[PDB]
Amino acid sequence: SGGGMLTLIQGKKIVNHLRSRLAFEYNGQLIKILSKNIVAVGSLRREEKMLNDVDLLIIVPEKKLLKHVLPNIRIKGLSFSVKVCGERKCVLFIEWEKKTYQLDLFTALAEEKPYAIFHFTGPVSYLIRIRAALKKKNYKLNQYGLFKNQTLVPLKITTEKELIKELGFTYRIPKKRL
Amino acid sequence: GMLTLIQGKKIVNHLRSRLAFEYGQLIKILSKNIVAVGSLRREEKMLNDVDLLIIVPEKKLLKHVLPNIRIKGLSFSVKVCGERKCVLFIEWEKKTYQLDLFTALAEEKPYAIFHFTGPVSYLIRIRAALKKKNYKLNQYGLFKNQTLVPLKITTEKELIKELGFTYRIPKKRL
DNA sequence: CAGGATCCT
DNA sequence: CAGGATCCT
Ligand SMILES: Nc1nc2c(ncn2[C@H]2C[C@H](O)[C@@H](COP(=O)(O)OP(=O)(O)OP(=O)(O)O)O2)c(=O)[nH]1
Ligand SMILES: Nc1nc2c(ncn2[C@H]2C[C@H](O)[C@@H](COP(=O)(O)OP(=O)(O)OP(=O)(O)O)O2)c(=O)[nH]1
Ligand SMILES: [Mn+2]
Ligand SMILES: [Mn+2]
Repeated sequence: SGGGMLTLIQGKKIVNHLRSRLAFEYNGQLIKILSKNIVAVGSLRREEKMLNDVDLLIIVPEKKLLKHVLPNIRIKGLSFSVKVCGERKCVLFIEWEKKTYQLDLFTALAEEKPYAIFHFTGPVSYLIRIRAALKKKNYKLNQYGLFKNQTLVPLKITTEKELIKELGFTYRIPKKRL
Repeated sequence: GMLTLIQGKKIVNHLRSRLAFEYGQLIKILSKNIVAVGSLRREEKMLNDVDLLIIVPEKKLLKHVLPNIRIKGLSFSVKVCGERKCVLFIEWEKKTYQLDLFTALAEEKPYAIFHFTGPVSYLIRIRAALKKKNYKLNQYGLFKNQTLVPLKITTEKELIKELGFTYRIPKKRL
């Protein structure tokens, strides 16, 4: 909200800096968050020229760690403060090159990954259309899975691309989703 | 600000004839559709606020009742306001007090009254007991496997006894 | 469309 | 225990 606007390139340099610097405390132990479990989402992934904030999705190996990842987040040698922080969303105000920016951290479990990536990539208008179409065929789609009568629909997929095509829609790269 | 029980009762009495909503038309809220709930109904000597449940004749009016609430002969402001809860800061005498307005549909009335009467500790026990027999109780109804359990009850007393619990007057619930 | 964190009810 | 309003995501 109050955070400064970033250029796409500014955002990419922040993500790159953070890729090696995130960690969390787990019952005392300090566990590094692997760069490969950090997916850049939001307008940055859609490669928009200006961004209101930086959105990172964190992929967590086991459900037991959800309690601990965002609520005990750490960033090596970066000045920041917490706006709000639960298990699924944490909003930080970070200091970067003498400016204050909003950094949004989200968590997905490994089995949720492609649904999460699809959700947090957006844009909002695109997701409303996609979900409404699935709603007319009696499905509910969210960031956790595809559902039918409050029951998980177990799709045999791994990637976002595979998800979208399994949902019965045309795949477009993030940049071309409107 | 904190109220005595009697202060609270005089506020409710004043408001009983003064609530209305728009909606183009201005519709009076009947005193008989206004139930005092919360610690006032439990007759606690001191209260943190005044809680009133408003009973709505039809579901189509939910959109309009609290979101277009009006009070004749009173100065106030809205804190927050949705279809189910509206919180007002009212001027009474020479003081500011919190007034909480809740809505229940007619078919929900006894569930709402039971919920908003409390106290919280009592409701947690009651609901946990029903949870062990696979029911869910809330302010809207009694449910089983995401299906409304159609008890044909009218009053709160009838509800509690139908739920299989001992009826106690609000003052003695704990 | 769908859901999350906060601070309540 | 179970859920609501606000302002986000
Ligand atoms: N389903 C759904 N998802 C949303 C909604 N708002 C945001 N999201 C998801 C998709 C977004 O790409 C992601 C990040 O939200 P942001 O508000 O940061 O928007 P985005 O990053 O797209 O642009 P911006 O930060 O404004 O440059 O969260 C919503 O109303 N519904
Ligand atoms: N199920 C449930 N009901 C609640 C909860 N908190 C409040 N309520 C309901 C029952 C309460 O009697 C009613 C009014 O809440 P209040 O916070 O105003 O407490 P109460 O009025 O009993 O005392 P006070 O207002 O503090 O004098 O709302 C809760 O956590 N769970
Ligand atoms: Mn963003
Ligand atoms: Mn109260």
